[PDB]
Amino acid sequence: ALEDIMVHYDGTTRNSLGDIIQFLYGEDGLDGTQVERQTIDTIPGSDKAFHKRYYVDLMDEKNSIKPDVIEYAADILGDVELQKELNSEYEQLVSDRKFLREIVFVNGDHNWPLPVNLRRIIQNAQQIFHLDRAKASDLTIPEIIHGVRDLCKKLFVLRGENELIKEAQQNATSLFQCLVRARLATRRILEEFRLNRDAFEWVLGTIEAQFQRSLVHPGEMVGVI
Amino acid sequence: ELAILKEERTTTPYLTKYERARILGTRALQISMNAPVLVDIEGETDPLQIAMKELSQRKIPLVIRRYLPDGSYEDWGCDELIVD
Amino acid sequence: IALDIEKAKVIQSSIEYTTLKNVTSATEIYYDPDPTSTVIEEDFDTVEAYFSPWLLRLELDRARMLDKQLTMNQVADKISEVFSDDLFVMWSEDNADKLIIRCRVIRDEEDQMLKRIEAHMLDLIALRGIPGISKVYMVKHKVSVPDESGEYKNEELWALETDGINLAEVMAVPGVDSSRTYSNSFVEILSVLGIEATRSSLYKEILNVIAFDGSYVNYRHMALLVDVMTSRGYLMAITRHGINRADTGALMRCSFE
Amino acid sequence: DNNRIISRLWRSFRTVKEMAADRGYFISQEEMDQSLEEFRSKICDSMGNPQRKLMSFLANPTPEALEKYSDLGTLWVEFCDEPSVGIKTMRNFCLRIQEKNFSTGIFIYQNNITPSANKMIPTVSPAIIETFQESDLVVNITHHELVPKHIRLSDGEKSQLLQRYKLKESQLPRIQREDPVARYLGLKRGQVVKIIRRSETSGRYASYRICL
Repeated sequence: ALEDIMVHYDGTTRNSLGDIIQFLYGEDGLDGTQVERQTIDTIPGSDKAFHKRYYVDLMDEKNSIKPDVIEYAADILGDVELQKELNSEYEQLVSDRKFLREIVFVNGDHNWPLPVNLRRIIQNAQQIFHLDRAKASDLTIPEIIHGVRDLCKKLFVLRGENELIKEAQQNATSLFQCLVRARLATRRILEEFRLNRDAFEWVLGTIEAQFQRSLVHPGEMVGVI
Repeated sequence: ELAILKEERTTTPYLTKYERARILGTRALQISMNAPVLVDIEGETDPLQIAMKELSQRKIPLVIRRYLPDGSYEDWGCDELIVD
Repeated sequence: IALDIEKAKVIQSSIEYTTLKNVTSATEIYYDPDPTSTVIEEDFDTVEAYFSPWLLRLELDRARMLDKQLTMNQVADKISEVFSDDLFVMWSEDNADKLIIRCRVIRDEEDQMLKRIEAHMLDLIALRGIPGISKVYMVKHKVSVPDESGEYKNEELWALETDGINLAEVMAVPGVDSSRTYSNSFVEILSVLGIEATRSSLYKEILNVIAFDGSYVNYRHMALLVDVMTSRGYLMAITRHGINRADTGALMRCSFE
Repeated sequence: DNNRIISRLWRSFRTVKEMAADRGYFISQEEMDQSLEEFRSKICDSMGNPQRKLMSFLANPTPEALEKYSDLGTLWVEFCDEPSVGIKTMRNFCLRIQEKNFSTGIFIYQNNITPSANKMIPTVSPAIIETFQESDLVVNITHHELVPKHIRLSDGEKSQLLQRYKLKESQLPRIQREDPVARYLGLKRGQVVKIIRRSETSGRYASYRICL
């Protein structure tokens, strides 16, 4: 029954007659061997835990970043542009939480197969760059936000300037973007992981390369598999 | 008519496993059939090893013609496809 | 309803299919020379207070009569309305020791047609409930829903599991969440809901079969299978009756069967 | 039993109003949120007998639907008084549709419809008539959790999809004309619908189905 089904170079899944069975293989265009069980940290936990973990308030000293983990603790209190950027990031996180809880996973399950193990990448970067000794990070908040935003737009599955292609790309990479935004939060980077500029750049490059390497190769006989 | 312009190519710029295997086999067969080698040969005697060395340096003179389902094709040089 | 056991029990009783045969214990044919009275002394008081010499007598089971939560007025009205005024009916209250409801053919040798009428009463007469539903069971379902604080917590609700398939009629029943009713027969889902719902139900059934014993299969393979099965707008069986009917090449079709 | 019949009729009327609203026709907000008591007051008589003729109404497309779809006209919804549907009643309804220049018309019966009535349904050109069962309209299928949202594509959107995927009309996944979702949306041959679906591998997925 599934003998003559192949993944073509446009990302579609067609039979020998050319009839499209799926507009994208597995609705994500990923190989079956390149996914591991990862948890999306946005879905679980109470609202107070979510707010404590993700929200950053530069107007209040207590809710701001700890002064002993960043070298720019002087020129960070009372800023308006950084506060607006953090507010936009928090709104994006809240929208992702709403989309995950109310549409995709209504039962609250958070451990799902996703590509690119982010925890392994983070710990490999920590081991490589020797992030011990409680060194104050020289990584500014706008750098983190802009880097995450640029990385989320460079996870290419379908290439083209057509509006349908962009919509399909966004639909395919929505879940991975949610996972990446959950892991690469400003508070988590500055406090939990304690990365620097070199480590952050290495993590971004590794994530992009691994996502590019985790795609399904065209010409794969997916039907027989 | 059926050809696709270089600036309008939408396929992935990476070399797939099937494409890599086909190019390696074709290059090994051609080298075994006394074809000119674009890289230096130090100690290796296996034509497959020579083909792999050529692929690593991106010197294989072959072009992949990827066929779209409708019938149109895209021509990608082996020197412009990213090899992992 | 799911939080109240009494309302769930009421709706479960309403859903279940109950017929006359499901409560009738015995049937008799009697000869009654006088319409004003009767030979037996058990129903003599009944025929005296409530008032072709042939009569139909039905005896029921008390435990099964109370099991379905049915009264004599309900069944008497049902048997009266089902036959219009072509069969006189005399029904006794709960005061009678024998659960007797007599029937008399309307005058306008009658053994054969009377026996046919009795067989019709035994077989085709239905009191209440959705047809095709043999049994209904109450099941406690544990689901996870966020609380006021947002944390997911376990909640216990009451649902029904019904033998037999009747989708539209059960969905139309008041007090039933029509947006969540599900069937294990995806053919009925296609007949009632659609093709995308059919694909979802087919994937759910295949996943249940695969993962009952604990085995895990990646989602993409089952998704591809259910997309192939439901790609032409109708179910394509994995056999010679579904595969060989495609518009593929003759050489590849002949190689199968 | 009378209250049950009235409630089922009100639910069917609400479902028909929702279907008309989904097709792009303008339905007033007060009519959409009509309560059961108001329906029984304005339809049922003193004896409780429903008035099927009074439920028949008319609808017109919204300007947004007018610019989105250029093939939308007037809509007339009629409820049959008698349970059965003879050929004479269908001929009368077709004559009324022809004389009242209605682009489309929905006919709803109670028990069944005669095959001779279905014999002459392609003879109402250019108008289109659709037959519905009231008992099948008690529950809105589009509100089911297993049924995702279907949106009918315009001619330009269908064309753009065709050049985007380099497809033929027969190479798309197909949806039957008798599919209850297609009958709900009033799909015709050669029309493509876009379906937005939840996916456990990517969150959101988009599919397209062409009507048979």
